Amino acid sequence: MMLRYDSLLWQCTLAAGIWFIPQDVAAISAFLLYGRSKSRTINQPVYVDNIDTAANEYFKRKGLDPTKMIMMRKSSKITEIRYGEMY
Amino acid sequence: NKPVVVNTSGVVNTAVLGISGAWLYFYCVPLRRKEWYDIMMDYVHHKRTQYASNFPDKAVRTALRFAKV
Amino acid sequence: ARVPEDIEFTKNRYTRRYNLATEDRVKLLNWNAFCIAVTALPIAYVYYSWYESSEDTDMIYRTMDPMREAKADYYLPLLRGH
Amino acid sequence: MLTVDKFTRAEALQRASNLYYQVLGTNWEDGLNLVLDVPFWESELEKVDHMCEPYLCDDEIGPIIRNLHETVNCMYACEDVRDHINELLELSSRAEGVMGSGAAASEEVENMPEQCGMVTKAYEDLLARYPEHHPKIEQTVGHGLAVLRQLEKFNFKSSHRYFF
Amino acid sequence: SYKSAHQETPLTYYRATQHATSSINHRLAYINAVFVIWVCDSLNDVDQ
Amino acid sequence: ANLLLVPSDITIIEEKNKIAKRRIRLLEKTGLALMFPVFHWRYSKLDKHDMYNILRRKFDPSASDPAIDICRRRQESVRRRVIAQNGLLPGLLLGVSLPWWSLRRYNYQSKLIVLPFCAYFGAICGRIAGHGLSWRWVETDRQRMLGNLPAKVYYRPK
Amino acid sequence: MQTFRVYRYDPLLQDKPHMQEFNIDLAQCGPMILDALIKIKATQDSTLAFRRSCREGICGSCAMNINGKNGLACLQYIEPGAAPIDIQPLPHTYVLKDLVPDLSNFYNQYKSIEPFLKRRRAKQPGEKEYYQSIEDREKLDGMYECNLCACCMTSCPSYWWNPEYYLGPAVLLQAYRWIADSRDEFTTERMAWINDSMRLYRCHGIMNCTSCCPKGLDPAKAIAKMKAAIAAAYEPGWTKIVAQESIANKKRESGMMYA
Ligand SMILES: CCCCCCCCCCCCCCCCCC(=O)OC[C@H](COP(=O)([O-])OCC(O)COP(=O)([O-])OC[C@@H](COC(=O)CCCCCCCCCCCCCCCCC)OC(=O)CCCCCCCCCCCCCCCCC)OC(=O)CCCCCCCCCCCCCCCCC
Ligand SMILES: CCCCCCCCCCCCCCCCCC(=O)OC[C@H](COP(=O)([O-])OCC(O)COP(=O)([O-])OC[C@@H](COC(=O)CCCCCCCCCCCCCCCCC)OC(=O)CCCCCCCCCCCCCCCCC)OC(=O)CCCCCCCCCCCCCCCCC
Ligand SMILES: CCCCCCCCCCCCCCCCCC(=O)OC[C@H](COP(=O)([O-])OCC(O)COP(=O)([O-])OC[C@@H](COC(=O)CCCCCCCCCCCCCCCCC)OC(=O)CCCCCCCCCCCCCCCCC)OC(=O)CCCCCCCCCCCCCCCCC
Ligand SMILES: CCCCCCCCCCCCCCCCCC(=O)OC[C@H](COP(=O)([O-])OCC[N+](C)(C)C)OC(=O)CCCCCCCCCCCCCCCCC
Ligand SMILES: CCCCCCCCCCCCCCCCCC(=O)OC[C@H](COP(=O)([O-])OCC[N+](C)(C)C)OC(=O)CCCCCCCCCCCCCCCCC
Ligand SMILES: COC1=C(OC)C(=O)C(C/C=C(\C)CC/C=C(\C)CC/C=C(\C)CC/C=C(\C)CC/C=C(\C)CC/C=C(\C)CC/C=C(\C)CCC=C(C)C)=C(C)C1=O
Ligand SMILES: CCCCCCCC/C=C\CCCCCCCC(=O)OC[C@H](COP(=O)(O)OCCN)OC(=O)CCCCCCC/C=C\CCCCCCCC
Ligand SMILES: CCCCCCCC/C=C\CCCCCCCC(=O)O[C@H](COC(=O)CCCCCCC/C=C/CCCCCCCC)COP(=O)(O)OCCN
Ligand code: SF4
Ligand code: F3S
Ligand code: FES
Ligand SMILES: [K+]
Repeated sequence: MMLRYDSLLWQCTLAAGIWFIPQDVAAISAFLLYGRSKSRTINQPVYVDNIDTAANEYFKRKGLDPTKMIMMRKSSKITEIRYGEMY
Repeated sequence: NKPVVVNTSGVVNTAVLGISGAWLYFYCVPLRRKEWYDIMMDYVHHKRTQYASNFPDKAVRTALRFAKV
Repeated sequence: ARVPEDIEFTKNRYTRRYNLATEDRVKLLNWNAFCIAVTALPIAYVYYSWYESSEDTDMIYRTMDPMREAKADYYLPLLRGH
Repeated sequence: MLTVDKFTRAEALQRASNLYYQVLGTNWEDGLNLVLDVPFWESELEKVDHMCEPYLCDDEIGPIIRNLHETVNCMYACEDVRDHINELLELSSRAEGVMGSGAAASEEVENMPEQCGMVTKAYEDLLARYPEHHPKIEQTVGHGLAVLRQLEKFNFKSSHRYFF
Repeated sequence: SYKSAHQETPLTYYRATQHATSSINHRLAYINAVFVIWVCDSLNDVDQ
Repeated sequence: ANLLLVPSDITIIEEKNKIAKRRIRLLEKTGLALMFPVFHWRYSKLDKHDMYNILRRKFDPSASDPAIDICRRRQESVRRRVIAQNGLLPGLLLGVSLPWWSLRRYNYQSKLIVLPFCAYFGAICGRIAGHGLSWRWVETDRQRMLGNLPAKVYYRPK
Repeated sequence: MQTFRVYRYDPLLQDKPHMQEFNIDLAQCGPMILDALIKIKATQDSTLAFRRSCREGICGSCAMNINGKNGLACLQYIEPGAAPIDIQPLPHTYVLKDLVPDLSNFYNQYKSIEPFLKRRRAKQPGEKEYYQSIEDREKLDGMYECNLCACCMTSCPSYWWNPEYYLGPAVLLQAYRWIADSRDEFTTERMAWINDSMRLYRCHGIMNCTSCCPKGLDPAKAIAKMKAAIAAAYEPGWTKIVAQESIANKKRESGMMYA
C-alpha cells in the first residue's frame, strides 16, 4: 500500500501516544503509589544484619523448636523460614 | 468539644448533591456519552452477510453433525 | 461463492421472507432481555450489602439504644482525629 | 386482540392517522430505523386494527386503514429487497481484503450479474405492485441499485435517472 | 467487459490535520479510561 | 543488608491450634485453581498458596479459646474469598461467546471493537456474582480484616 | 526535470492498478498540475485519461488527490523537488479509468435535497422579483459559491465508511443554503427531512472538509449551524410533515427525491 509519514493513520497514532501515554503513566503510577502506601503500613520491609542471629531470636520469642523449622534462601537478600511439618 | 447537638444535615446534603450531580451528569448530559452508538453506526451497521462463512456457525454446525443432531 | 439466484422476496406484510433485518430485530430483543436480567446485580448489591464494623454494633443498639432515641454525649476529638 | 380498553371513533381515527404518518415519514433507507421502530409499529398496528375494526366501512377511517396497511406492506417488501442488496455490497467489500489491500481478501461473488438481474427484477415488481409508494421505493431500493451499479455494469430502466 | 476498480483505504496515505488528530483523541477518551481501569485491576491482582 | 521472611503471628497460632487436616471442598479446589498468580515484588498480600494452607487446617468447632475463635473466623473469610473466584470464568466465557455468536455474521472490525469490551464486562459481572453469592457483601469489617492478614511478615528484630 | 507518478488503471484489462512515473521538464510546462498532466498526455502517453474543462477553477471537474490532499489540479501549483509528485483519483471512489472517478452517488445525493426554491403560493400576475434585503442576501455568501468538485466529499472519513447513507459535507452545505434562504418557505420541511442520524449526524467535526476546499468555503461551519437550528426548532409533528411531503411527491418520476 501507499504509506506516508504525514498520513492520517501514522499521525493519529503519534498524536494518540503523545496525548495518552503521559496521562496513563501518571494514572497508573498514582494507583501504584496508593498500593505502596497500604503495603508499607501493613508489612514494612525490615533489614537484619545477620540472618542466623535473627532466626535464633525469632525461634526463642515464638517458642518454636529450630529442628522442625526449615530455613531456605529464596534470593541473595531474601531468606524465608517455613514449617517443616505442614500439610 | 462537647456540643449538645451536631448539625449534619447541611454537610450530608452537600455531599449527596455533589456525588449525585457528578454521576447524573456523566450519565445524562454529555454528548460523549453516546460515543458507543456512533462507533457501532460508523463501522458495524449494515456490514453483515449470511453467505460468508464464520467460525461460530461452523463450530455449531460441526458439533451438531458430530452428535448426529 | 455463488449467491442463490431464486430468492422469493417479501411481497407484503403477511408473506414475508426471513432476512437479516428480522434477525437483527431478534438481536434487539435478546440484548434488551439481557439488560433486564443484568439489572438484578446492582439491585442485589444494594439490597444485600451491609456496612458494619463488627457484631458489637447490633449488640450496642440492643442494650444501649433500643428505640434509636438515646442521646449520647458528644466528644469531638473521638471521630475528628485531633 | 385481547384487551378491555375502549376507544371512541375520534380516538381511533387519531391513532390510525398518527401511525400512518409515522411509518410513511420515517426514513426506510436507514436499516436501524426499521429495526428499532418495527417492533413499536407492530404493537401499535395490532391495537389500531382492533379499535378500527367497526370502522372499516367508515368514509374517514376506512381510507386511512387501507393506506396504513398498504404502507406496511410496502415497507416490508422494500426492506427485504434492500436487505439482500446490502449483503451483496458487504460481500464485495470483504472481497477487497484488509485495508482494501487484498491482504486477507475473501472469495468474490461469481454470479454478480445474475444477482443484479434478480434484484432489478424485484425492483420492477415493487413499482408495479405499489404505484403510490414510488418515493419510498426509490429511496430504499432504487438508491441501492445505484450503489450496485458502481460495482457492476448492468442495465435497468431507471439507470439514466441515477446518472448512469 | 469493463469493470471499475475500488481504491484502498485512504487512511494509509491521506494527509493528516492537527484538528483531525485531536478529534480522534476526543473520541478515544473513554476507551483509554476503560484500558487504565483494566490495568489497575490486573495490577491489584497480580502484583505484590 | 538482608531481609528475613518468617510466618506471621496469626500463622503461628493456626499451626499451634490445628487438630487435623480439613478436606478441601470441590468449589474450593476450583476456586484456588482459577485464582490468578500473584508475583511478589514485596510481601503484603495473601496468595493462592497461603490460602490453601489456611483451608487445609482443621479447628475444633466447640473450642471457646479466643485465639481459636480468631482462627475459625479467618478461615471462613478465606473460604468465601476462594469460592468467589469460581464466578470469574463463567462470566468471561459468556462475555465472549454470547456477543460473538450475536455478531457472527458481521465484519471483523465489529468483533474487534465489541468483543474485548464485552469480555471484560462479562468477567466483571461474573466477579460481582461470585463475590455476592459467596456472602462477601455481608462480612463485617472485622471478618474482612482477619481474612486479609498476611501469612508472611518481614522479621522485626527486638 | 520533475518526476510525476500517476495512478493508472485499464478498465478492459482489469489489472491491479499501479503508479507509473513520468519525467517532465517544468521549463516547458505550465505552473499548475493540470498543465503537467496535459503535457504528459500530449507527448509521452496519450492513453492517460482525466476530467478537465475550465482552467480557472470555477467548474470543478479536475478534482484529484495530489500528495495525499484533495484539490483541483488547475489551481494546484507544481512544487518541484526530489520527491516524485504522486497524483491519484479522489479517495475511496470507484475509478472508471486512470484518474477519472465515479461520482454518480454524489450527484444522486445532491438531487435528493431538491435544490430548487419552493413557495406555497405561485407567482401572482404582475408580481416582480421576490423581496430580499441585502442583509438576508448576505447570509448566502459563503454557501452559494460551491462548485460541487467533491473534494470535501471524499476527504470526510464519515463519507469513507458510509458513502450511501451519509450525505457528506457538500450536500449538507447546499441543504443549509436553501434552509437559510429567506425566499424559501419550506424551511421546516427541509429541516425535518435532514434531521436523520445517518444523513446529518455522521459528521464528527473532523474538519478535513474545510481544509481541502478549493474555493475556501467552510462546510464544517455550515453543518454545525444546521445542527443547532434543527435542535432548537424540533417539534413532535415533524415526522408527519415529512410524510405529507412524501405524499405530494407520489407522481414524480424515478430518481432520488424528498421522501
Ligand atoms: C469496562 C466494562 C464495560 C465495557 C463495555 C461492555 C459492553 C456491553 C454492555 C452491555 C449492556 C447493554 C449494551 C447495549 C444494549 C443494546 C441497546 C440497543 O440496541 O439500543 C439501540 C442502540 C442505541 O440505544 P440507546 O440506548 O438509545 O443509545 C445509547 C446512547 O448512548 C444514549 O444513551 P442515554 O441518552 O440513555 O445516556 C445513557 C448512557 C450513558 O453512557 C455512559 O455512561 C457513558 C458510556 C460511554 C461509552 C464508553 C465506552 C466506549 C467504547 C466504544 C467502543 C470501542 C471502540 C474501539 C476501541 C478498541 C479498539 C481496539 O448510556 C449508554 O451509553 C449505554 C450504557 C450501556 C452500554 C454502554 C456501556 C459502556 C460502559 C463503559 C464503562 C466505562 C466507563 C468509563 C468512564 C470514564 C469517565 C472519564 O442503537 C444500536 O443498537 C445501534 C447499533 C448500530 C450497529 C448495528 C448493530 C445491529 C443492530 C441490531 C440490534 C443489535 C442490538 C445490540 C447492539 C450492540 C451490538 C454489539
Ligand atoms: C462521574 C464519572 C463516573 C464514571 C464511572 C465509570 C465506571 C466504569 C466502570 C467499568 C468497570 C470497572 C470495574 C472494576 C472492578 C475492579 C476493582 C474493584 O472492584 O476492586 C475492589 C475489589 C477487588 O479487590 P480485592 O478485594 O483486593 O480482590 C482482588 C481481586 O478481586 C482480584 O480480581 P480477580 O482475580 O477476580 O480478577 C482479576 C481481573 C483483572 O485482570 C487481570 O488480572 C488480568 C491479568 C492479565 C495478565 C496477562 C499476561 C500476559 C502475558 C504476555 C506475555 C508476553 C511475553 C512477551 C515476551 C517478549 C520477549 C521479547 O481479571 C479479570 O477481570 C479477568 C481477566 C481480564 C478479562 C478482560 C480482558 C480484556 C480487556 C479489555 C480492555 C477493554 C479496553 C480496551 C482498550 C483499548 C485501547 C486502545 O472488587 C471486587 O472484589 C469485585 C470485583 C468486581 C467489581 C466490578 C464493579 C463494576 C462496576 C460497574 C459500574 C458501571 C458504571 C458505568 C455505567 C454503566 C455501564 C453499564
Ligand atoms: C448438566 C449439564 C447439562 C444440562 C444443563 C442444564 C439444562 C437446563 C434445562 C432447563 C433450563 C434451560 C435454561 C434456558 C436456556 C434456553 C436457551 C434457548 O432457548 O435459546 C434460544 C436461542 C434461540 O432463540 P432466538 O431468540 O431465536 O435467538 C436466535 C439466536 O440466539 C441469535 O441470538 P443473538 O445473536 O441475538 O444473541 C443472543 C444474545 C444477545 O446478547 C449478546 O450476545 C450480548 C450479551 C451481553 C453482552 C455482555 C456479555 C457479558 C455476559 C455476562 C454473563 C453473566 C455473568 C454473571 C454470571 C456468572 C456466573 C455466576 O442474547 C443474550 O445474551 C441474552 C441473554 C438473556 C439472559 C436472561 C436471563 C434470565 C434471568 C431470569 C431470572 C432468574 C431466574 C428466575 C429467578 C428470579 C429470582 C428473582 O438459542 C440459542 O441461543 C442458540 C444459539 C446457537 C445455535 C446452536 C444451538 C441451538 C440449535 C440450533 C440448530 C439449528 C439447526 C438448523 C438446521 C436447518 C436445516 C435442517
Ligand atoms: C442549592 C445549592 C446546592 C449545592 C450543592 C453542591 C454540590 C457539590 C459539593 C461537593 C461535594 C463533594 C463530596 C465528596 C464526598 C465527601 C468527601 C469524602 O468522602 O472524603 C472524605 C473521606 C473520609 O476519609 P476518612 O475515613 O479518613 O475520614 C476520617 C478523617 N480523619 C482520619 C481525619 C479522622 O476521605 C477519604 O476516604 C479519602 C479519599 C477522598 C476521595 C474524595 C473524592 C472526591 C470526588 C471528586 C469528584 C470530582 C468530579 C468532577 C471532576 C471535574 C474535573 C474537571
Ligand atoms: C410517576 C413516576 C414514576 C417513575 C418511576 C421511576 C422508577 C425508578 C426505579 C429506580 C429503582 C432503584 C432501585 C435501587 C435498589 C434498591 C434496593 C433496596 O434495597 O430496596 C429496598 C430498601 C429498603 O431499605 P431498608 O432500610 O429496609 O434496608 C434494606 C437493606 N439495606 C439497608 C442493606 C439496603 O430501600 C429501598 O426501598 C430503596 C428505594 C427504592 C426506590 C425505587 C424508586 C421509587 C420510585 C417511586 C415513584 C413515585 C411515583 C410518583 C407518583 C405517585 C402517584 C400515586
Ligand atoms: C477493510 O478496509 C477497511 C474499511 O473498509 C473500507 C474501513 O471502513 C476501516 C475503518 C474501520 C474502523 C476505524 C473500525 C476499527 C478498525 C480497526 C480498530 C482496525 C481494524 C484492522 C486491523 C486491526 C488490521 C487487520 C490486522 C492486520 C492487518 C495485521 C497487522 C499485523 C501485521 C500485518 C504484522 C504481520 C507481519 C508478519 C506476519 C511478517 C512476519 C515476519 C517475519 C516472519 C520475519 C522473520 C525474520 C527473521 C529474521 C526470522 C478500516 C480500518 C479498513 O481497513
Ligand atoms: C483534579 C480533578 C479530579 C477529577 C476526578 C475525580 C475522581 C474522584 C474519585 C472517583 C469518583 C467515582 C466514584 C468512586 C467511588 C469509590 C468508592 C470507595 O471509596 O470505595 C470504598 C467504599 C467504602 O468502603 P468501606 O467499607 O467504607 O472501606 C473499605 C475499604 N475500601 O466501598 C464502597 O462502598 C464501594 C461501592 C462500589 C460500587 C460500584 C458501582 C458504582 C456505580 C456508580 C458509579 C458512580 C461514579 C460517579 C460518582 C460520583 C463521583 C464524584
Ligand atoms: C450457559 C452456560 C453455563 C456454564 C456453567 C456455569 C456455572 C457457573 C458456576 C460457577 C460460578 C458461580 C459463582 C461462584 C461461586 C460463589 C460461591 C459459592 O460457592 O456460593 C455458594 C452459594 O451460591 C450458590 O449456591 C450458587 C449456585 C449457582 C447455581 C444456581 C442454579 C442451581 C440449579 C442448577 C440446575 C442444573 C440442571 C441440570 C440438568 C441436568 C440434566 C441431565 C456459597 O454457599 P456455601 O456457604 O458454600 O454453601 C451454600 C449451601 N450450604
Ligand atoms: S465545498 Fe468546496 S471542495 Fe466541497 S464541493 Fe463545494 S467547492 Fe468543492
Ligand atoms: S470532514 Fe467530515 S466529519 Fe464533518 S466537519 Fe467535515 S463533514
Ligand atoms: S478544470 Fe474545472 S476546476 Fe479546473
Ligand atoms: K428559509
